[PDB]
Amino acid sequence: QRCGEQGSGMECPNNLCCSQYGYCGMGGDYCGKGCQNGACWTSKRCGSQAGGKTCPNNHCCSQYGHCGFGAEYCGAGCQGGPCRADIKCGSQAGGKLCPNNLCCSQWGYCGLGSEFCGEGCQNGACSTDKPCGKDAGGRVCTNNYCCSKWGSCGIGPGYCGAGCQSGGCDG
Amino acid sequence: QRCGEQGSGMECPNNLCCSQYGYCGMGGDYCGKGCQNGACWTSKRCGSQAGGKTCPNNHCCSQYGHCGFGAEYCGAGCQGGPCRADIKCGSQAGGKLCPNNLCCSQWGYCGLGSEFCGEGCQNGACSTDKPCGKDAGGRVCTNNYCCSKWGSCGIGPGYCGAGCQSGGCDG
Repeated sequence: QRCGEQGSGMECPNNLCCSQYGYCGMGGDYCGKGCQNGACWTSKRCGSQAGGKTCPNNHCCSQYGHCGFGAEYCGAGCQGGPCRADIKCGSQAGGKLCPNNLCCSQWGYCGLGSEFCGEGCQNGACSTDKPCGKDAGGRVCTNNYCCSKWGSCGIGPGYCGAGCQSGGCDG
Repeated sequence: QRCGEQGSGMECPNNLCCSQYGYCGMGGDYCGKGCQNGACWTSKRCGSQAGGKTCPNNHCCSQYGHCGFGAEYCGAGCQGGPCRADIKCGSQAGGKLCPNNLCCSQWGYCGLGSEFCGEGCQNGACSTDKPCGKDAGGRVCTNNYCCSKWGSCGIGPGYCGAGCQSGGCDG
């Protein structure tokens, strides 16, 4: 129930700001100076201007490299987040991965829901529990997700811990 | 560190799924059954179909009342989240409030960033910090935000507790 660095990357609900001390609220003491995520008064930098840093809380990254929502951010020139333009991925886009663990459809576009994560999903958080490892032809997961001992892809201690076969295995 | 019920509605970074037990990760153990938020494999219900409920993690709510991203969610029929169509608010939309604490610009659209939260911001997370309470004509905050004893609007103990003049106080 702590956010930001104090809460392991955790984000507040409904865009509430995470203060510099790692708590959630709204007002000058949270969204003001040292705001870590949420609706920070000084918008976070992103995109090419911030070395490819993503926006927290699924915010759109404008082309000036600033995080937010609305036409200025999600519209023309949007570099990441729920951009109003469709975002290509997968074989159709040279094996590109969707950002923010979004699922790449079979048709080559980024989204979340059964239409993207279901049948034919190419990468990201696909619902298809595709088996990996020594039991499944040696195949490794997408998105450097850990292939667990029992041959399923994921992230977390169960996948990346003891018996992790490939992926972002803990060392 | 904990997410969901266990971390008071807290959300995981990069659409990781909050498992039924309050931990963040990816894979059937987090995204499957009991997933509280994030890229859940069975998408949350939202909108008119689900009692006016919003999507976690700023996901769009489709016309059919399910949460996600991509054209089918954020495009036509979107009833919530960062829809591709501009959402109206303020004196133009009969004093409506933007969803998920977004700022209603003075031009009557919902967004986040200086264009929306700066001068003219009507409601939501405005950076302007207009004083409220006894000090400030008796002006009350927008969004049932707590007006603190020092005449600032916000959400959290310093705002909503002792000497909270108006808004969702605790006293």
